Amino acid sequence: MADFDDRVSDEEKVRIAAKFITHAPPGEFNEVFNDVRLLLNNDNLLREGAAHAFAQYNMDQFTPVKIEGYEDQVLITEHGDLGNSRFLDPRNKISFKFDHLRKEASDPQPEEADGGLKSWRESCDSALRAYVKDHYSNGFCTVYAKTIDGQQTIIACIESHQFQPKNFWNGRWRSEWKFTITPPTAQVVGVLKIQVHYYEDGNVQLVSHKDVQDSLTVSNEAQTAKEFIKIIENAENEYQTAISENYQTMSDTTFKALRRQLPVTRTKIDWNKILSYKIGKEMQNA
Amino acid sequence: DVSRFLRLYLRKEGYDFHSSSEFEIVKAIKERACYLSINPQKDETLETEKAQYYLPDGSTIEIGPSRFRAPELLFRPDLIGEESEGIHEVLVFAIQKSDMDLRRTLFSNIVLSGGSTLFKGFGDRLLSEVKKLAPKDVKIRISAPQERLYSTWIGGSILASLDTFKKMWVSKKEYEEDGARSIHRKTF
Amino acid sequence: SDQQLDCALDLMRRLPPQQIEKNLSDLIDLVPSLCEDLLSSVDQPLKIARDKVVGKDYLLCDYNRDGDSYRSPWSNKYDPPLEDGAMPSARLRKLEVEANNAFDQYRDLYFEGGVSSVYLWDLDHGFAGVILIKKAGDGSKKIKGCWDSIHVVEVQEKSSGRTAHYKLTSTVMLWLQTNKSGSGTMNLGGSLTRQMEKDETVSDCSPHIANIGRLVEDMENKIRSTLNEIYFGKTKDIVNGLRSVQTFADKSKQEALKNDLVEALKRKQ
Repeated sequence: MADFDDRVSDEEKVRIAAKFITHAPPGEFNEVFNDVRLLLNNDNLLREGAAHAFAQYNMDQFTPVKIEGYEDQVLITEHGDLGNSRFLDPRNKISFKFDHLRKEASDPQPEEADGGLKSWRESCDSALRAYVKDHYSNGFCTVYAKTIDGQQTIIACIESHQFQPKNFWNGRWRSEWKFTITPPTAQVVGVLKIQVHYYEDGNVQLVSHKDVQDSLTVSNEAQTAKEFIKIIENAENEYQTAISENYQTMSDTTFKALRRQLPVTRTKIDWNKILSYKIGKEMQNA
Repeated sequence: DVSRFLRLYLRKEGYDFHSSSEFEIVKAIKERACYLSINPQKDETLETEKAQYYLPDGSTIEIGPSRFRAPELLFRPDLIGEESEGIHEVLVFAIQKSDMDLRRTLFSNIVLSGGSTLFKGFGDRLLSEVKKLAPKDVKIRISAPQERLYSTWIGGSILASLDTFKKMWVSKKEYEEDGARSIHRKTF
Repeated sequence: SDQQLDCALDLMRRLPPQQIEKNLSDLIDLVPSLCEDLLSSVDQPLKIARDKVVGKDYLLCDYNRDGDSYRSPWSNKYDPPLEDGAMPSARLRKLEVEANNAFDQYRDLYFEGGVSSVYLWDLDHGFAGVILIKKAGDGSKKIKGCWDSIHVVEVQEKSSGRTAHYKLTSTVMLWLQTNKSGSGTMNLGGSLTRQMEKDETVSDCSPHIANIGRLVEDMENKIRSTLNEIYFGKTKDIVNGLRSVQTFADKSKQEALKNDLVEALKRKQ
């Protein structure tokens, strides 16, 4: 009789389900949710208990959402969170409700949060769109303006993904850049992350990130936005270049270091010779 | 590398060709009398007929088993001692890296080129190895043009004859202005 | 719950390969009825044990485990001690220790260190077994990695002709970390499983260990090449697909010249 009287509590089920859902690979989120739903077998508990796991995943991934009546999409991020499941669209100067399970926007309302940073944001947003279009085939960006501890900061989020489940792979790029303007200088904080999953007849997963730190001299809105984009361009180019170098490096160093293609002698092992030689070499090398 | 491997094996047989001029004779021996065995371990184990070759001066040398053991290097790079994939592995891997939709067409349309494929029975051995490495129930059709050696040049002549080629190349003046950049921009 | 078992296995494929031990424990606590199926089916990192009798580190498999106790292949003893006497023959102990010696030299040449354990059990047709190889990256060295490989072999010995049928199954699990200042902290994990079937000639000149030995290294070579070329290559292609260093505007210029050429080629027919 296998002891079935130690069943996992409702609080422990939510903690486990929330962990599996929030770490779901890009492009496999719904598949992870459906598997977790069957494992817990309690729809009310998972739906109410994991609501924060849906919000956390959608914001961490910069989930782009289409707003009815507008040409482009807006990124769902923590920087746009207005409370009550609503996010700010700083380009369209509205707030909207976002359904984290359906990923649908509704009830757009006028909202202006930029204040005295409107000119700073508009210069950065325009320069960034030109950058994203030149370097990302299907890239999206959203630029927020905030006052943080009395400091003027422009926050640029860039998202790009390629999901081809029919080809057995999914990949996502994320870049977040916070530019805090404290005249005569500005602090640059960047975080770059890439995740790729390829699972045709196997499983290989890449997770890589780099923190970037820089600084700029503050001028006018137009020159300051142009210098910020060039810093992003150089830092992301070096990051992608270094990943390409790591692929060549791993083949020659780390990958061969774990298992050599051949022994130091550059010969295949002669299994008949080893059986007799092992005895001969132990006494001859002593 | 096969010509160097043949010279090493002939020296073990007891025929020395130390001079750089004599190495050209070793290449001539390979080109004239060298076949790739369909089963390597079978012909390796079995005692081979001592096939005589006549040198430029008049002296006769017995080539024997070296005929088929030399060209095996292409499929077994460990013979020389190089940590690389076999020629048959390179072909199949190159197709498998391509997208699922094109893999079946790339296996269907295989084109042989280069001088080192001219070995007697090369196609028979390669076709057997591709089928073993390739996925199950895949059509493997390997086409060999009679003028393998001239394929690259003939293509160049065709491209050069086109009017589009006038836009494609980098002029002397364009090179002087931009520099090395001009070749990198316009080169495909 | 067959549907939960499928969902549990499908989830583990998508979860990080380093968190398999903790993630598997959580799924077992949710569905403890399928604990045996989940533990058996899901590939787990190889546990190491120290044998105080011989003074050798041996890798733990499912075959050597008799109840709770695990048999050490060097000592041929169960820890904790048992009086079951499940050793199939005395000839097996001679072949098993000789096999370990053969693959002990193998790992020292290719891997240079680590642990290898060969477990043989006799069957009515012919003996079977598992060969576990584990190699850990140096802690002091900037480079961090973990090699795991499980080679299950079943030999069907023919009555006459001495041409045994060798069935090999190989499951490799690879961890990689590159802490280069240029990149940051790169982590590239992977796992591959393959099977091979051959009919080698058995003799004093060509023994079982020699026939198996060639098949084991041949599978590792194919997996090593395929992973480094096919899977690690495709991974690089997707990363370059996400972002480009060159502007699309400059790319479309070269595409327009290439497209014009293609039209001029189809034109001249």
